[PDB]
Amino acid sequence: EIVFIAKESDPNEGRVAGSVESVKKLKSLGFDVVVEAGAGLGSRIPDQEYEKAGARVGTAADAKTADVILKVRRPSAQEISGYRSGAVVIAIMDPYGNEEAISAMAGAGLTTFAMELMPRITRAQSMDVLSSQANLAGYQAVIDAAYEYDRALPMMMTAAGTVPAAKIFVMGAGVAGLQAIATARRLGAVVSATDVRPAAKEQVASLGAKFIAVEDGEYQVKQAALVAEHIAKQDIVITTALIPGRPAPRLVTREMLDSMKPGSVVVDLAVERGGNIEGAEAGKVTEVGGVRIVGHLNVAGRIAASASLLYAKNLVTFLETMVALALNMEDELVKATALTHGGAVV
Amino acid sequence: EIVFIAKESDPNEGRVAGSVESVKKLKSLGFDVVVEAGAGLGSRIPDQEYEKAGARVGTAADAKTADVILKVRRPSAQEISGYRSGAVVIAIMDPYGNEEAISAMAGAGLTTFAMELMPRITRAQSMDVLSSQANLAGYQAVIDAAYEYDRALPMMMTAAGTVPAAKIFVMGAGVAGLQAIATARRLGAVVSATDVRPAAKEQVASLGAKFIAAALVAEHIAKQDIVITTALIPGRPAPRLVTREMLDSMKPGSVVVDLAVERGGNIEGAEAGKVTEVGGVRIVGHLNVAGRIAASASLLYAKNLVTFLETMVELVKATALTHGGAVVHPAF
Repeated sequence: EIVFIAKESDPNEGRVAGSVESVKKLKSLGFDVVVEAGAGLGSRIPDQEYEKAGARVGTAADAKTADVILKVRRPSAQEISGYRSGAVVIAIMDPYGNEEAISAMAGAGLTTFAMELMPRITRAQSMDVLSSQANLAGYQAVIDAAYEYDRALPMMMTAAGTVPAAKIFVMGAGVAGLQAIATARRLGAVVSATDVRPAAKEQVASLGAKFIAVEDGEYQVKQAALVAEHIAKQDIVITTALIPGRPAPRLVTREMLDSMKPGSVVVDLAVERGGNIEGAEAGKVTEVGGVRIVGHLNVAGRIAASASLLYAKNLVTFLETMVALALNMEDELVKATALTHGGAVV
Repeated sequence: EIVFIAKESDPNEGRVAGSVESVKKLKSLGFDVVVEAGAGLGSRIPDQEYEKAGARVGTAADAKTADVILKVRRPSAQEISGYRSGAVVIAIMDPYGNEEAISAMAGAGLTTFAMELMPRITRAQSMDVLSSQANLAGYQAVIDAAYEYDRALPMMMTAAGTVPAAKIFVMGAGVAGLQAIATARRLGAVVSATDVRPAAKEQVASLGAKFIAAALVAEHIAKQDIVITTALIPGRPAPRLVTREMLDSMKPGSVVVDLAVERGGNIEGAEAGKVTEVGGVRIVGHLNVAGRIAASASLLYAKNLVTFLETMVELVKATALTHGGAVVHPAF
């Protein structure tokens, strides 16, 4: 059985479905492992490192002989033509409003699994793509901020005086938010955070950060006011509330932005879903009132090497649950992520 | 007496010689201050914040009313033609290789001082521009290295396994290098450094980084993800510390940062003002590095300048460049 690892075609996609270890992992499972020419490039795995990992190098043509396509993003309209009927395609399918494409893939007689649909119970954490990528985006968000910021993050004492620690504020205390807070905290920032779940307070606090909340519809109104107040005083803001499937909540308005001093910087990790931040533009850094608005696409892909490292691990751990290959549509993981099969949308 | 704070005219200069605090100090030392409209822009100081500090906003045509021009970069021929004979001009003059400009300034009858010429004496720490800028540059270096690198710098542990800590080697353990080390350490990298001064091994160990002490070097680099070079000697070419060959041996995707690129660079293949990619190795050669955190850089520089100006109300001998219509600095 042959696993094809595809080169991603999206100009914004530097990640890849296979790693060196992941590929060794695939070999152990008994697979013949093909890698499309140049697939690990954007992710800094040259094809010789794959060959050393057990895989042979191939091209788009071999994809039509694969029993499994491993991939990052949903096959585009011009790629699924290149797979065989009955082929298994595993990727971040982003199915949500993409039923035409889903139908397409059914039409091509493909069996597809959407990794975002992975059950997020603690027993399956090793296959959770949303988390693994979000963990990296949170880190990247602090790097990107510190980059767009015209001041240093740490406080610094020098002969010529002392430059103050930046005040960094993170909204949303999930995977991404935690990591952002931690990355901020090590760079020495004064770090505060907020989350709609008061259970997040415990975790935020344990990172040495300050949970921002009115302590007691009613609350919501007076919360909004504490935040608008806290925000004006901040140097950097990082929103992490990307809800999958859903529109991104507006957490920050032009009006709250407008309260911040010039030179402050904000990162919108939810820009591809509408944005947490009102003035955010997909794949752009815009400035407004001396405030930088950072809305990069595919943030985890900004450290593609690391992202691919983790993602490839997710893929193969999931795949193993299906192994030779014994495809079982009633299986619990399969039933949860299986998106099309046998020419049908399931 | 009147102090003019110039808007920098150089496309790659977002620093300014006057800050809100520094303008307060200037007024307190007996100086009325005129800021050129837009001067604090790149440094996140709106005209209005300058006024609120006691400065009058003006425009270039106003420079001639000043007895003291405070500045970041050396005056252009055009700019100097707009100052009054007799005015003092303090800036990072970059005299080396620009002695015609120095002469131009003498001819214009200016009294010019080059901040970079400050004696590295304990007494003048609070006015050392090289030191204040280098400290920020050292920090900025690691931020940029993190930006171009395709991996995280800290070892992170995820449900999906753990990403390793990047390995970073800082060459030159001076002001820049030390800060670079500290910042790499913060971000939880595996840090190492080298320097010819064996006294630097102390300081480096103390930041929790391993000190390394030509064959050994090429070998050690081959094992690094990230290398930073900070060996900048002012007025002199920069030492080659890393060759094309030492670089041919680095893992694809490794990134190197050359802080000395403005003098030929420490790293063979460095290109000033560019990030170049060869062999899958990125060579980061930005200019005016400290100016990549302008606001914070101007904060320190502006204070250097006022502090220095105060004394003139030894250092003058070492920094004085032109006066009374002549080039007076012995080194020129």
